[PDB]
Amino acid sequence: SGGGMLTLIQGKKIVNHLRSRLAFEYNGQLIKILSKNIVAVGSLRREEKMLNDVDLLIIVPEKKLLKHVLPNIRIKGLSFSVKVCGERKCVLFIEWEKKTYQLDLFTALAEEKPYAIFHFTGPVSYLIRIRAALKKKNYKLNQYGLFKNQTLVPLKITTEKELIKELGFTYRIPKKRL
Amino acid sequence: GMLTLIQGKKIVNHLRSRLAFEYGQLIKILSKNIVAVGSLRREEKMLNDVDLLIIVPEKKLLKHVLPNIRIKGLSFSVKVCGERKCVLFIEWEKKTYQLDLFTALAEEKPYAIFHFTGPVSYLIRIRAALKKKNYKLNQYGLFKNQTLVPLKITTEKELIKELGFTYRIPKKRL
DNA sequence: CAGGATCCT
DNA sequence: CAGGATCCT
Ligand SMILES: Nc1nc2c(ncn2[C@H]2C[C@H](O)[C@@H](COP(=O)(O)OP(=O)(O)OP(=O)(O)O)O2)c(=O)[nH]1
Ligand SMILES: Nc1nc2c(ncn2[C@H]2C[C@H](O)[C@@H](COP(=O)(O)OP(=O)(O)OP(=O)(O)O)O2)c(=O)[nH]1
Ligand SMILES: [Mn+2]
Ligand SMILES: [Mn+2]
Repeated sequence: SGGGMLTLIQGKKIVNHLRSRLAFEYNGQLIKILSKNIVAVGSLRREEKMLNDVDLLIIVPEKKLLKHVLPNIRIKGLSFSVKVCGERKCVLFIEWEKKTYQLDLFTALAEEKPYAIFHFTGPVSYLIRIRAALKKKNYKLNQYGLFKNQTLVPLKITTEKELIKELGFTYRIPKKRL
Repeated sequence: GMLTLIQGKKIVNHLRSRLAFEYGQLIKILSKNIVAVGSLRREEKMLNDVDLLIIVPEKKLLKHVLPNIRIKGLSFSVKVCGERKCVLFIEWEKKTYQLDLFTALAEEKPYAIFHFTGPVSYLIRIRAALKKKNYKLNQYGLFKNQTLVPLKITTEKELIKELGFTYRIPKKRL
């Protein structure tokens, strides 16, 4: 909200800096968050020229760690403060090159990954259309899975691309989703 | 600000004839559709606020009742306001007090009254007991496997006894 | 469309 | 225990 606007390139340099610097405390132990479990989402992934904030999705190996990842987040040698922080969303105000920016951290479990990536990539208008179409065929789609009568629909997929095509829609790269 | 029980009762009495909503038309809220709930109904000597449940004749009016609430002969402001809860800061005498307005549909009335009467500790026990027999109780109804359990009850007393619990007057619930 | 964190009810 | 309003995501 109050955070400064970033250029796409500014955002990419922040993500790159953070890729090696995130960690969390787990019952005392300090566990590094692997760069490969950090997916850049939001307008940055859609490669928009200006961004209101930086959105990172964190992929967590086991459900037991959800309690601990965002609520005990750490960033090596970066000045920041917490706006709000639960298990699924944490909003930080970070200091970067003498400016204050909003950094949004989200968590997905490994089995949720492609649904999460699809959700947090957006844009909002695109997701409303996609979900409404699935709603007319009696499905509910969210960031956790595809559902039918409050029951998980177990799709045999791994990637976002595979998800979208399994949902019965045309795949477009993030940049071309409107 | 904190109220005595009697202060609270005089506020409710004043408001009983003064609530209305728009909606183009201005519709009076009947005193008989206004139930005092919360610690006032439990007759606690001191209260943190005044809680009133408003009973709505039809579901189509939910959109309009609290979101277009009006009070004749009173100065106030809205804190927050949705279809189910509206919180007002009212001027009474020479003081500011919190007034909480809740809505229940007619078919929900006894569930709402039971919920908003409390106290919280009592409701947690009651609901946990029903949870062990696979029911869910809330302010809207009694449910089983995401299906409304159609008890044909009218009053709160009838509800509690139908739920299989001992009826106690609000003052003695704990 | 769908859901999350906060601070309540 | 179970859920609501606000302002986000
Ligand atoms: N389903 C759904 N998802 C949303 C909604 N708002 C945001 N999201 C998801 C998709 C977004 O790409 C992601 C990040 O939200 P942001 O508000 O940061 O928007 P985005 O990053 O797209 O642009 P911006 O930060 O404004 O440059 O969260 C919503 O109303 N519904
Ligand atoms: N199920 C449930 N009901 C609640 C909860 N908190 C409040 N309520 C309901 C029952 C309460 O009697 C009613 C009014 O809440 P209040 O916070 O105003 O407490 P109460 O009025 O009993 O005392 P006070 O207002 O503090 O004098 O709302 C809760 O956590 N769970
Ligand atoms: Mn963003
Ligand atoms: Mn109260």
